[PDB]
Amino acid sequence: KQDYYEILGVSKTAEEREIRKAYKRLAMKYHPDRNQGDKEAEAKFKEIKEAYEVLTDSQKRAA
Amino acid sequence: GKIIGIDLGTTNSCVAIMDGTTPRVLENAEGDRTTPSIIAYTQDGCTLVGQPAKRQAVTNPQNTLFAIKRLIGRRFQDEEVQRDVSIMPFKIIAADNGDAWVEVKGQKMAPPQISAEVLKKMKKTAEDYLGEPVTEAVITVPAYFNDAQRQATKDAGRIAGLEVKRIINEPTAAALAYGLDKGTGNRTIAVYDLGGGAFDISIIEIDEVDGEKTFEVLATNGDTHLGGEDFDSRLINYLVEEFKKDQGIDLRNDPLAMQRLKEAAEKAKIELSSAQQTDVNLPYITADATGPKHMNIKVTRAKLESLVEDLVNRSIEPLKVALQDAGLSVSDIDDVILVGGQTRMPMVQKKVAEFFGKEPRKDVNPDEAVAIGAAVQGGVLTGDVKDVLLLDVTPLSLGIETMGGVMTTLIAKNTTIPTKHSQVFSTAEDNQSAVTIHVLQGERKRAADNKSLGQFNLDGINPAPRGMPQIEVTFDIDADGILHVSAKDKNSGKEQKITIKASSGLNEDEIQKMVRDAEANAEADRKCEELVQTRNQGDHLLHSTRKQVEEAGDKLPADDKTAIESALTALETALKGEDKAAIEAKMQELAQVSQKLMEIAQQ
Ligand SMILES: Nc1ncnc2c1ncn2[C@@H]1O[C@H](COP(=O)(O)OP(=O)(O)OP(=O)(O)O)[C@@H](O)[C@H]1O
Ligand SMILES: [Mg+2]
Repeated sequence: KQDYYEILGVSKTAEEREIRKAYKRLAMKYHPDRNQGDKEAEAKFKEIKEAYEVLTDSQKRAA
Repeated sequence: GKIIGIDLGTTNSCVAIMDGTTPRVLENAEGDRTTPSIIAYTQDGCTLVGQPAKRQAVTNPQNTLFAIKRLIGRRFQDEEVQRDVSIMPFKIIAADNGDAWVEVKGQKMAPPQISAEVLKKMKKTAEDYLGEPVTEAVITVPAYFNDAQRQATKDAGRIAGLEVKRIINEPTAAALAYGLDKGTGNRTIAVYDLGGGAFDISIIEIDEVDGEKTFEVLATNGDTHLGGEDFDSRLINYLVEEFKKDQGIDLRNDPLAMQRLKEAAEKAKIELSSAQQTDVNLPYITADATGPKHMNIKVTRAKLESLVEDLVNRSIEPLKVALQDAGLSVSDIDDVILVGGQTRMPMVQKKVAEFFGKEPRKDVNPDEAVAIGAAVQGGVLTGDVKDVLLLDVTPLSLGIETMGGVMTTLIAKNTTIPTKHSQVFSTAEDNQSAVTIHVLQGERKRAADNKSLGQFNLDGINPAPRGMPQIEVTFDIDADGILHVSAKDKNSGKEQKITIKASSGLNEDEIQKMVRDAEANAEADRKCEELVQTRNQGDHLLHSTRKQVEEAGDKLPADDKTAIESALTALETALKGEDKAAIEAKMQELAQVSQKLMEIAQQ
């Protein structure tokens, strides 16, 4: 429901190379494996991934 | 506590731990860093794991289990399982629900129990080194393990009295074990793992951003039933064909002879990794009616290479597939590393090196890298290493069966995990009581050509017109790579209970019972260790007493000498047995009678 671009925090026109940099650092922050704490991080992380996956695909990004 | 790392191999197992900032592999009781993955059940009730089991296999063939990793999480009717059924010395049988089990002394036993014996040996080694109890471990599995196999391994870890924090894929563990040395930079590596039973290939990228290593798995492929055991099998078949050809005897009937022949065969393979020709030399291999027979067969390196070439080539195809999925070319691979004992064979190194046009690294220990990788992963889970993150993927596409037998992908292969995917399902007929979803893993286009995870039944759908209700189903893949399916009513949010039918694996009841039995076997094995030590004390007492008698000489009452000697012989007989109580009794009696001798000592 939340804006893809905004949860990663991107310019909305920045290129694939940058969104990958943002994904990796966000994957660091919210990975369950890293904190080990809770499902809350894994639930959030799964969405940061889902945004990284839709934005690297050219056609699905246009959508 | 501390989280130990366990490489649970098809052939050899290994445990490493995190000495603060520097992981180290631990030698077992016998002083070996690697423990054979063999499990024997003696007549006396003890349980042997590793080299002892390997020693007594010839006298207890039906109860010495090995290569259990090549049965875990599989069905009895699987093709490879049937082929192994004909081959193995022990009895493989179908379970009640169809899963592949083994029968030991008339008892039906699930692979997670046996693998749990091995795990228990690893855990006890780690405890002995640490001096404190161990309750948490990271366990390694092949990258290409299906869901049922991974869950089965996790269950084996639970039966071992272990809380499994993370199921790690072997090439990933080896990747970071290799990666801790390297500094800041970007690399792409191909991990080629060819062990005793499984083969994996993983393309992994290692980038360093702000002092934080990122190990991202770009692609993975492999074969969970291809390894050294099959090289062995090829050489065996050649030796049998030549023996039947030259002496007229089909050797495949004599199970003892087949045991000696597999031992000699693997020995010859390993010997041919560094020599140019060896001899398989087995005297008195079998007894004909006319007289005993012999084997003495020359094997060149070229002969072995010819015998296993198609097996080596079977491993090159997943390289192509994995490079395709990763979107890379051979020239994009910055480094290639070999893992697993079977990669020590010169031909494997040559074929891999010629595929990549590049020489694999030489500073990697294929026998110890996976385990140390697991230990480091445990460190990541605790917090002692904060500079590393691992992004693994699932190796198999997860889909459902639709009309016509075609399969429909919900989560494609090589998707980064953990991951979630939701989809809306509805009724198809008026007042449909329930809906049933067939969930499977694989890449084939027919549902029947894939691995069924099972049929999930959502009952209790109140009557309604066809297609009106909306039930959202959520498919989760955790960091272990294991599936968790939850359901929910889309509009309301009321949860929906799920009944899993036609599935595989153990359930909670089986698990609990087998945990209790594992504990009982643990106390029994403690008692066995006690008996060994007591037997040592008895032998020491025998030696001491006989020495003291000789020193005493004629200066000992003939009655005393007689009685002491009778007590000695009785004790020797008790020491040949397996009854601790009788041994201790005979020792006490011997002391009572040798009182005069111990008095004669007199400093
Ligand atoms: N010098 C050698 N030359 C050829 N093969 C070898 C050599 N040393 C060991 N092997 C083979 O390596 C295999 C076991 O290696 P390893 O311990 O890596 O497998 P594993 O990790 O236990 O099995 P898996 O990883 O498939 O579960 C054995 O089948 C053995 O025959
Ligand atoms: Mg291995």
